[PDB]
Amino acid sequence: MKKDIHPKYEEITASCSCGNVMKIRSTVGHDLNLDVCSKCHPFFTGKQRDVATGGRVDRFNKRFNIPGSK
Amino acid sequence: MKRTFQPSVLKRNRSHGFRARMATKNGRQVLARRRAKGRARLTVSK
Amino acid sequence: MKAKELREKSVEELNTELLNLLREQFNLRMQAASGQLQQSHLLKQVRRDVARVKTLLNEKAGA
Amino acid sequence: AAKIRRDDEVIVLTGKDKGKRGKVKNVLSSGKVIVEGINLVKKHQKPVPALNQPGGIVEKEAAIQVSNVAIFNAATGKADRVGFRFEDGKKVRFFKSNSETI
Amino acid sequence: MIREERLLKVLRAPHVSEKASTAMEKSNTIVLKVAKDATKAEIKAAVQKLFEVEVEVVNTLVVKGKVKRHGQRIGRRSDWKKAYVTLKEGQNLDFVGGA
RNA sequence: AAGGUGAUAUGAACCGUUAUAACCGGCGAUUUCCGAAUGGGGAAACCCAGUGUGUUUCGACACACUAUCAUUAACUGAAUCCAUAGGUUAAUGAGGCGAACCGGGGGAACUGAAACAUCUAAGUACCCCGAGGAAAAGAAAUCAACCGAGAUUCCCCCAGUAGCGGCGAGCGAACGGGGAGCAGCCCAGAGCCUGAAUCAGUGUGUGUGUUAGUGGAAGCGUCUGGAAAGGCGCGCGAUACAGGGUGACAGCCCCGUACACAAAAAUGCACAUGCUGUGAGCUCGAUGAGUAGGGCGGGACACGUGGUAUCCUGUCUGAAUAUG
RNA sequence: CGAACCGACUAAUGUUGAAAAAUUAGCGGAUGACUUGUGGCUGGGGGUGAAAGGCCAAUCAAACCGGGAGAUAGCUGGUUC
RNA sequence: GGUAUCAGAAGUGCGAAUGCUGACAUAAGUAACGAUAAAGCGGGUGAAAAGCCCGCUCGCCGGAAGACCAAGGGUUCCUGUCCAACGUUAAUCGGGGCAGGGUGAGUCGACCCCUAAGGCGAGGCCGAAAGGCGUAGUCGAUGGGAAACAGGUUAAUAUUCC
RNA sequence: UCCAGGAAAAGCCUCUAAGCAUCAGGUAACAUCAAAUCGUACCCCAAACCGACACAGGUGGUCAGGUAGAGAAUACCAAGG
Repeated sequence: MKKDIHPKYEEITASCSCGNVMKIRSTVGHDLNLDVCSKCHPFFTGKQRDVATGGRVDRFNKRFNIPGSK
Repeated sequence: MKRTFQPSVLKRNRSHGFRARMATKNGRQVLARRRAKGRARLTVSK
Repeated sequence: MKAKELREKSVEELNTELLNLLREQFNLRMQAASGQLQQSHLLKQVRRDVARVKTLLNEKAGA
Repeated sequence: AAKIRRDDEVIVLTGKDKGKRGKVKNVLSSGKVIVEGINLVKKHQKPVPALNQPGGIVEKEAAIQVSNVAIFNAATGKADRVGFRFEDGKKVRFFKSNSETI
Repeated sequence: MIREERLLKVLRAPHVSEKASTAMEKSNTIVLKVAKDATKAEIKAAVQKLFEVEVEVVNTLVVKGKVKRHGQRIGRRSDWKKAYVTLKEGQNLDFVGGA
């Protein structure tokens, strides 16, 4: 639902089988929290994968300079 | 014998009709489709 | 007399212009005698100017 | 629209009486032209249930369209479809196409 | 006074009903077609400045119209507000115009 | 502008004829209670309070403010020095309605396949969110084929072709051509110069529309009939014989009619302007990494994984960086 | 045991009824898993059910209302001088 | 008001679809007039009285077929009037029509304090959107909180008026 | 007396906190002012409500006379209808 840093997902899709299922699929990603900011100290964001790995090449700061600004 | 009715104003609001309509997406929707669509003098509450 | 007259009377005195003239509605209008023949209905025929006055007072607000 | 005011002495046109005198009238803006030369002897009941149960079988009006002999000065009709000028401030009625304002 | 309110027109119109003249013992009272919302106190005072009579107490109530009348079949109520209000004894109608 | 007090019914009592009586149009004043309803509550149009006010015969009446969120401002401020969390106040702003078109999130089944699972119906119905006057898209990591075209959009062709498809039913392009329309620009940054074009909100003006309006032509006679606009005789207007109405069908009786004028004010769009913000222009630079690819699962491309390019991706990995 | 109250075993009548389930005479329970007023809570493939597919507003092997909708109907009917 | 003609375009022609709407038949002046607690008479009024008003009898109910209130109804209350329609008949009569009049509170009730079931719910926790849950808190009686009686009176009000 | 072990909150009484600190408040007596606003008519086991009807059905609570009787059964009666 979140993965805040990055968008998210929760888009639907149909999970076909052998030929076809007109069913539906959805909810993905995950969560976690408690991220230590070099500054004061951690607010627990509920990012997920692709969100967690993002806080790496990036920052922790710029990775937050948005969930604030905008 | 007991013919399925039995009136009781108080029991005509949140339980049914009246102004409670203003508490739900559909509830409030009813008013629009009702009044607007085909102007109803309406009366609901008495 | 009445009607659009002293429209600048900043030294206004619109008060009790109603009640004092209530003679009709108040008294007269009871039964019979609110002017039955010589001069009957006045209110909407002239004393309805109560707006003009209170309107003016309402206008002379930016004083 | 009609302009024909009171005391306006017109003449009967269109039909029925016709060629009759009649003046004043009681026409009104979107109202009715009594004139004088339009009225057949009619009747009234005793509407007022009271001592004075009257009647009124004499006199009355005969509406008829404003389309009557225009005012007329010399002969008859003489449309007043013209407009005077620089007279009055409200109006400026003119008159028949014969002369000028009258 | 604390005329600040609506003492202007809290009262109006008599009633000349059957109750009229029949309702006069130790103290003539009244009726007045009092406004739908004039309360009792305001009424008590209304007759104070005007009518120049001494009111003992007020009562009042409501009475509702009701009737069908229409281009076809509708018609409705009307609504009012009666008000007896008592006065005294030592003071009659005096110089006034009954009706 | 001579009338006039809306309608079913007059009538009563009246207002008007010159120029503030009507009536029409513009800007205002007022505008109870409920209703986003917003001071709290509430079976809608009712109930109850706090804090300020004026007149006060100075208890009161009513009035006025007080919902919740968001941005900023200042002041206060925990566990913990700090600092935050939280709190108060204040100014802005939102909130609800809304017919359709439009973008987007979610998304059937009957039906068809002469059964039915792939497939169809159809991304339709519907439900949810959002915004405009249109929205959306849009200045090539486009296409072409060794010639070249040159952003998006909409129209006719290409074609029911190519192709997709229990190769069933059915789905169904594009290159390319003829047109409507037609413009491209910013940040990724410093210096010089330096308030310069370009937009946006606003006060103003002019054009030209919207909201009342003004002038607007020319017919008599006799016949029949209750009634003449009709018959018959003659006569006139026509940049007007659209039409309506009038006691039977009227150019010339009335409203209009072609045409020709018209706006205190209020606004639509245009141009022009001032104000505020924006920032032109030259030089020399910089050139969009969890990204492109890719493994798994899906969805979208006319294309049902097919040998299936390309687009978006849930999930896991992950590069070169313009002799790229 | 038996009134109120609650329920419905039997027969007659009614069956275009007085009544879309009742009337008449009998009948079972009647301090209890009792009976009843008021208000509240469970919603449709869902509820509730001392269980009969019973009940969910005279509707129930899937309520009512509006929509997809002119569903589909190799069937029946009808088809005008 | 209509329209030869030749031409043009059709919501173009009904007897049926247990067709749709409306009108009128038929049965038939037949069944029925709603509890088997039956009514008789004398006056009055009136166009007319089995049914209405007055009177005397008679019969029926009386843990009620009486009286009061809640729920619900929303002028049906009282007076005067009128009898078309409505009353399963007549109707001078009515809960019918048209008028008027008629419900008076410091002590009864609702508001209002209080909370039940349950509802709503700042912030908050969740959830594609809609929205679900719920802390403070706020609503919600069917329950707890304060105080009046007896006579009298109206055509109709009444622990309200005296 | 028994087992199935039988709402809540406010008013009310009382105890103190912060605060007050010759004050305000508290208790009692009496004097006086205030007690607003809505409802109130009538039907109510029925011809005014739920049953299309002036429908032999349905509808919660209260009151409870005489003789006889165990009696709110039942029969005949009061008031009354």
